[PDB]
Amino acid sequence: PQITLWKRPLVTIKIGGQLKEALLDTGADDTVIEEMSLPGRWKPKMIGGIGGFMKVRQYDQIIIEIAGHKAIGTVLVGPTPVNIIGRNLLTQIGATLNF
Amino acid sequence: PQITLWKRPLVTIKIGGQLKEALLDTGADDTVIEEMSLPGRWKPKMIGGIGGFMKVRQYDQIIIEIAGHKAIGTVLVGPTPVNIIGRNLLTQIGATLNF
Ligand SMILES: CC(C)CN(C[C@@H](O)[C@H](Cc1ccccc1)NC(=O)O[C@H]1CO[C@H]2OCC[C@H]21)S(=O)(=O)c1ccc(N)cc1
Ligand SMILES: [Cl-]
Ligand SMILES: [Cl-]
Ligand SMILES: [Cl-]
Repeated sequence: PQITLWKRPLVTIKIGGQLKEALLDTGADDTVIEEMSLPGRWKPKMIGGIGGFMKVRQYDQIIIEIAGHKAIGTVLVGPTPVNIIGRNLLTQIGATLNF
Repeated sequence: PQITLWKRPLVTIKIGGQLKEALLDTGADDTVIEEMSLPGRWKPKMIGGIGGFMKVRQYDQIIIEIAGHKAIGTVLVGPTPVNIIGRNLLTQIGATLNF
């Protein structure tokens, strides 16, 4: 698809068996999802942005379906106000910015 | 161009006669640049990011070149960790997300 940017670029994702809405975010290095359980090991991380930093849990090798396209990678989980699909998974679905 | 996302999508911008680096950020509603002098009056604005809220100065109808494309629109100025080009100006340069 081609997604214009008049509105926030939100898509449906499936993660951990759950359907969620998420923002396709070229400014995010990594994917950050609201608090939820994920299987396996995790380690703490701090991510910084507008407003300062947020503490998250980093889960590796998590499969996400993003608008119907499967991808695997690191997912950070924390009290983000918006689910964000970052570059680490955008690359995997072949996403590009075009102008 | 067609910009892939294996690295940060950084571009050169020109604002107030100065060249700066900025991140093309589809997850940003607004364009936010580090402290600098701009002409005219400004208005208050609060934006919310990953670490919480941030006060900024809102300047309207500012001339800015983004990767060689001319835009004229709102620029928020504040203590952001990186200059970010948000959807308000990405739409002006005709940018879309594609996969
Ligand atoms: C600021 C960027 C360098 C990094 N951010 C991604 C960015 O797209 C956020 C993504 C975002 C979006 C909504 C809420 C929190 C974070 N947008 C953002 O802060 O935009 C602000 C300016 O326009 C406004 O519109 C959205 C809030 C305002 S971030 O959310 O802090 C972040 C940083 C690191 C990772 N791995 C993941 C996300
Ligand atoms: Cl990854
Ligand atoms: Cl590629
Ligand atoms: Cl604008």
